[PDB]
Amino acid sequence: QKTPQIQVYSRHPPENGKPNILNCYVTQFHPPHIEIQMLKNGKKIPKVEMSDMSFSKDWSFYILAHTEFTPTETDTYACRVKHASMAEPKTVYWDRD
Amino acid sequence: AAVTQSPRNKVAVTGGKVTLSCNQTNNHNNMYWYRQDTGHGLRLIHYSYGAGSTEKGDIPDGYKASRPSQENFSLILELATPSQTSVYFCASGDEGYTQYFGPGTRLLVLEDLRNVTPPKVSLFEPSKAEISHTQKATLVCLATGFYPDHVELSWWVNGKEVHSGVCTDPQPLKEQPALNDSRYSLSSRLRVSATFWQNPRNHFRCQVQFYGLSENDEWTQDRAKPVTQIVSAEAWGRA
Amino acid sequence: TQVEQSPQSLVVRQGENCVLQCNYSVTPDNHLRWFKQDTGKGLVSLTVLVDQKDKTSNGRYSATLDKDAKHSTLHITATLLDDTATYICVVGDRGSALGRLHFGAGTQLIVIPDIQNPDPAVYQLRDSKSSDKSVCLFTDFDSQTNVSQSKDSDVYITDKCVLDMRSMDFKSNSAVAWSNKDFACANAFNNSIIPEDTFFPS
Amino acid sequence: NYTFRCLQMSSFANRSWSRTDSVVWLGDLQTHRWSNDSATISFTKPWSQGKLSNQQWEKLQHMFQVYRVSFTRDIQELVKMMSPKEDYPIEIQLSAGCEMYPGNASESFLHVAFQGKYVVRFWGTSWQTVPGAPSWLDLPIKVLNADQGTSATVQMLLNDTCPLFVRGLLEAGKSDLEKQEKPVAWLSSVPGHRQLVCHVSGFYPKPVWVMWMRGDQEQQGTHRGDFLPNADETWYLQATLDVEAGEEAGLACRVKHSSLGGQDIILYW
Ligand SMILES: CCCCCCCCCCCC(=O)N[C@@H](CO[C@H]1O[C@H](CO)[C@H](O)[C@H](O)[C@H]1O)[C@H](O)[C@H](O)CCCC(=O)NCCCCCCc1ccccc1
Ligand SMILES: *[C@@H]1O[C@H](CO[C@@H]2O[C@@H](C)[C@@H](O)[C@@H](O)[C@@H]2O)[C@@H](O[C@@H]2O[C@H](CO)[C@@H](O)[C@H](O)[C@H]2NC(C)=O)[C@H](O)[C@H]1NC(C)=O
Ligand SMILES: CCCCCCCCCCCCCCCC(=O)O
Ligand SMILES: *[C@@H]1O[C@H](CO)[C@@H](O)[C@H](O)[C@H]1NC(C)=O
Ligand SMILES: *[C@@H]1O[C@H](CO)[C@@H](O)[C@H](O)[C@H]1NC(C)=O
Ligand code: NA
Ligand code: NA
Ligand code: NA
Ligand code: NA
Ligand code: NA
Repeated sequence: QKTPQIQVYSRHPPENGKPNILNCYVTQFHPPHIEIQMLKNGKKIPKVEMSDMSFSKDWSFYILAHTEFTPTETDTYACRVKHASMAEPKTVYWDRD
Repeated sequence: AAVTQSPRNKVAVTGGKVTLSCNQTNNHNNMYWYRQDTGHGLRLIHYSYGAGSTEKGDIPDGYKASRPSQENFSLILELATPSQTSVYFCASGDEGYTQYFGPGTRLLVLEDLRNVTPPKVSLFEPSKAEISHTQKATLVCLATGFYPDHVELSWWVNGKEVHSGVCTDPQPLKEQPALNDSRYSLSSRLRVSATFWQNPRNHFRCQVQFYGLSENDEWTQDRAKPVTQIVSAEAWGRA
Repeated sequence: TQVEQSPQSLVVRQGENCVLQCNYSVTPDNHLRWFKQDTGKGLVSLTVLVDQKDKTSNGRYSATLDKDAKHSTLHITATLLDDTATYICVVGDRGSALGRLHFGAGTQLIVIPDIQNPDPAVYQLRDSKSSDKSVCLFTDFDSQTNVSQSKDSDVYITDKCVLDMRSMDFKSNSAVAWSNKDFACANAFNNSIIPEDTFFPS
Repeated sequence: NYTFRCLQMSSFANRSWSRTDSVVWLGDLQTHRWSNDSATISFTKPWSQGKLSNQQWEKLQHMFQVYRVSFTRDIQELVKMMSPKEDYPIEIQLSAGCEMYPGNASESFLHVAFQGKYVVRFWGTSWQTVPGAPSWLDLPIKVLNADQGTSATVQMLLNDTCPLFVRGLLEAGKSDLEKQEKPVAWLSSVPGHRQLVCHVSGFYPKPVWVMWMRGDQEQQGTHRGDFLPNADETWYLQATLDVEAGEEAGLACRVKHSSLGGQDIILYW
């Protein structure tokens, strides 16, 4: 069992008010059952799209979540991942910078 | 690559425990039990991939399997029913697709053992007329008064079984067709040349192997216990 | 079901050919085997076909397989009495012991034997121990004669049955009749259409 | 010089539940998807059929449809065969395809993994275990190698069908494979010890050069991150640099990439 890496990042350069895409890349996890939610201010974003799950040369799985977001001064965005390897759900906040 | 089954034929009662066994000396990991019933092809009951493993087939209900060693695979019916009357075939094989079949086991499961009865056997000798009309002599064997209909009839000349010149009725006929548990009769013929029958050192014997009760079955009635037994009748040649 | 065989049964005269059909929906179809089963006996393998379009032979048995049509035929040339049996079609869905066998329900064949030199007669045979009991043996009639069951219910008559004296290439039909209760062999087969030339000795 | 990968993942949770899901890649572009919920394989690009006709594709799809149902039952039966040695849950992964070279050269592969460990391959004309594999797998190998019909089909898939098909794929998808999309860069800073971060995003193909710079001098404390994907099949990358706070003046991030056509991107802090 292996603890997933999680990386949060935007498609385009972030500008307050401007529509954009936010990505969450979950990697290096085994087994492949996993729950990914993207959060706005702690609430679940509704229409989150998902790429097909695949795996790397080393047999570990990966998957790309993404959704549309418009960043603001006050709003916080995150990616929450639940997986058997971890006791508690791991949350990683979008860093902005 | 030979596979043996035991018993080859069995009569049992409802509620009784029946155990069908299969032996195989080829060192095959895999064994398989089927039943054959008119209007269906063979159907898989249980199988095994090695000692200590048993798996459910297509029709596992009412049957427990058991694989104590590489050599033996047993099919156990804990509470036998009339619907388990059938011909059971066992098979084995290695990692390839060929399954090598045993010779089959016939099981009859009755409601009650009260009418079970062994045959009388009579040997009828060739007709002097037949001999001079054809130069051939036909013996006839008659097994009578038996229930159920599970019998194997065979001919023996000088201690050795003969098949040439033999035919036996394909099914037994009912002695009292109106009655419920009618006893059966079965006939057979052995035809030989007149000179062979005329030789008084040739010894002819009709043998009926009857399947009925075992030494463990309960017996309440006053007559002798109708156990699995051989009954036979006998005659010497004469000029 | 997944394996259908046709015809369900057929009657053919010795020396004639017959064709046996097997059609299936089994998937995948690795191989197809034909078994022969004599009444009350075991499964004897005749041939195993493994290719996309396949042909095999084994003496008088020859067979074919077309995997695209999902169809097999078994041909028996010059039928003999001993071909009287049930013929079973089996399809295996793997080329290994991971496979399941899918059994067809079978086609019943009855071969009617050729009686060369008929000589219909009815003899009386006496019991070896108790000489005063007896049976009536109707024998040597050809295969165009039917043996009907008895009018009297206390009289017993068996169906016909053909024996083969293998060393002399000789075949003969017979039926047997007996009764305790009046009963003689001249009267025994009265309820059957028997030949006019039938020998009644005495 | 492109690699075609068919990646299969199968989960068997208990004796009566399983799923099998596949995605197919040519280089780093997805060409096919096959969800357990779908009877058929899905094209994810217009050219995913390659140069195969509609009838050839049907026959190939049909062979896979039979494979999927059969694989599922075979694993379930192999589990029963090894019991109690090995047990559910089970994860099986297959990596298969061919790597294309110039001329008519290629190497095909079929690698199998069990609970995350590479244990089995198809090689030559048979299944074989690899170094480090547990000894109990010799019985499953022996059984799978009994199947001659599967061996001939697999050999043909590996030796003939893969390279032929991938050659046709490359022809039909040349323009999607050779596309150039331009990176866009931006800068940011986090925690007197600062970390500076050069974000680069939207570039295809994957090779790219990113260094922190003072005029004409490469700051060799630059730490390049991993390549992270975007949804539209372009890439994202960040290069970080550690510095003393106040010393950030005069630093730039320089990005070189094939789509820019000589005119590199330079962003000054
Ligand atoms: C990305 C992966 C994509 C490439 C995939 C290429 C494969 C295409 C094969 C096409 C032929 C095939 O479908 N074989 C299947 C159907 O075959 C039947 O039908 C065939 C006709 O269609 C032939 O008649 C055969 O003779 C007949 O047996 C077989 O049923 C085959 O066995 C399917 C699975 C093969 C396979 O994947 N094996 C991987 C090795 C797994 C090791 C497991 C280890 C293990 C052990 C114990 C416990 C737990 C785990
Ligand atoms: C298919 O090719 C193999 C040899 O190529 C290797 O195995 C392939 C399945 C694939 O993984 C390639 O990339 C590999 O380079 C043939 O296997 C040889 O067969 C001969 C005789 O049949 C035998 O003497 C050799 O030992 C085998 N070679 C090896 C390396 O094991 C195979 O026969 C080819 N089959 C067909 C149908 O084309
Ligand atoms: C042996 C596989 C490699 C060669 C196959 C060439 C045809 C490629 C077509 C893409 C379909 C992918 C199917 C995935 C099958 C699976 O793993 O379940
Ligand atoms: C099998 O696994 C699934 C998924 O984990 C579960 O929901 C289901 O109840 C299980 N079934 C059995 C029979 O244990
Ligand atoms: C996967 O597909 C098979 C066949 O389509 C189906 O029977 C099975 O239930 C599916 N499994 C899941 C977990 O959906
Ligand atoms: Na049956
Ligand atoms: Na004797
Ligand atoms: Na048939
Ligand atoms: Na006569
Ligand atoms: Na795995």
